[PDB]
Amino acid sequence: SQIVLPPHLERIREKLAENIHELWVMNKIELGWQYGPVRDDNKRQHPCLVEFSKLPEQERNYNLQMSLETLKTLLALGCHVGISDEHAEDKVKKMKLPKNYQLTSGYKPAPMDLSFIKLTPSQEAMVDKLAENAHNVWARDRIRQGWTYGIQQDVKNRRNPRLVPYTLLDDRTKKSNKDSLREAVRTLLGYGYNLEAPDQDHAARAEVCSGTGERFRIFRAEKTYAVKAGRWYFEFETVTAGDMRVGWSRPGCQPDQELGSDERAFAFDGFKAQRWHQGNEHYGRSWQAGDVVGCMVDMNEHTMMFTLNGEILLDDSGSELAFKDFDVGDGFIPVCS
Ligand SMILES: Nc1ncnc2c1ncn2[C@@H]1O[C@H](COP(=O)(O)OP(=O)(O)OP(=O)(O)O)[C@@H](O)[C@H]1O
Repeated sequence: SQIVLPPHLERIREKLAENIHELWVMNKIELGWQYGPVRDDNKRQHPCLVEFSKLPEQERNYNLQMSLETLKTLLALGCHVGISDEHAEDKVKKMKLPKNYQLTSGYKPAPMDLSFIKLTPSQEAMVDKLAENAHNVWARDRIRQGWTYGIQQDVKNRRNPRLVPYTLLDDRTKKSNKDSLREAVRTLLGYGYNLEAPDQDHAARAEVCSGTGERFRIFRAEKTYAVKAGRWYFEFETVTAGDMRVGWSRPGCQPDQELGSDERAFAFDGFKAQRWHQGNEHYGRSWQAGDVVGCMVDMNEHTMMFTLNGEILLDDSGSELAFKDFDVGDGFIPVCS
């Protein structure tokens, strides 16, 4: 709403409106519609074909204000647009189209050709957000109208399966509205209005949006199975690849604290290729999905070793010991976060 329209867009948006309307009825001509006083599309007749003046004026202002809304959305999404040259407005180049195949209205639709114009990948990402916003507008309007999502379409109960997020929308509708708004942007460029799409802004939510404040769950064996001497081994399998830590913990490990933050646990974070005990040090490489991590402790000479898919992991130096020396204490139990 707060978007203000620059004077040249104010000059140009009306002719964009009726030019894309003539285009738009050319699309329904491709679909096979013909002009008729009746509204029913099933009998192939629809009065949207004729020019804007003889169009139902409520459909006319609907099309006009949706054109303005689309260009204001272009403005609001941070995509600046300039004027290429006065030649783009001076020229009125036209494709020849047979009158019988064209509409009844005298004003002949076809704009400057699509082949001459080129659409950049940034420009296509732009019309992606345009289709997103158009779908949101349609959904919000029907929601104030009272319509509600339903798997089976029901006009009587105002239930429509198309009231879904655009990422979840059906590919047919996505491609249809994508191409319509794409061709609208194509005409915008054809009138010599080069819109400079801003570069994609790198924003990562980092998966942190977990349900409730629970950030990680720690799984450990019972404190009674603590080992105080000998050689021990167990395997940890990574179904996914992500923020996990595996290793050995003392009976006093706190469930709320992360493994390796304090002295109670000795862990290996392969997601960052990071070893953890009272801090983080670089050790080993990163795992992928399906990798099996072998955790070995020798509690006679107080060493710990890790293997990823069989090969022994190494720290920055050539040493194979994740933790070279540590006290016996109360023992160690397998643990994973
Ligand atoms: N004649 C038209 N006038 C205005 N918008 C139209 C017209 N035809 C299609 N649209 C737009 O394309 C969408 C496709 O609608 P659909 O294929 O169900 O046919 P429609 O009966 O013309 O639609 P609607 O009554 O919702 O405008 C519509 O929701 C609307 O946004």
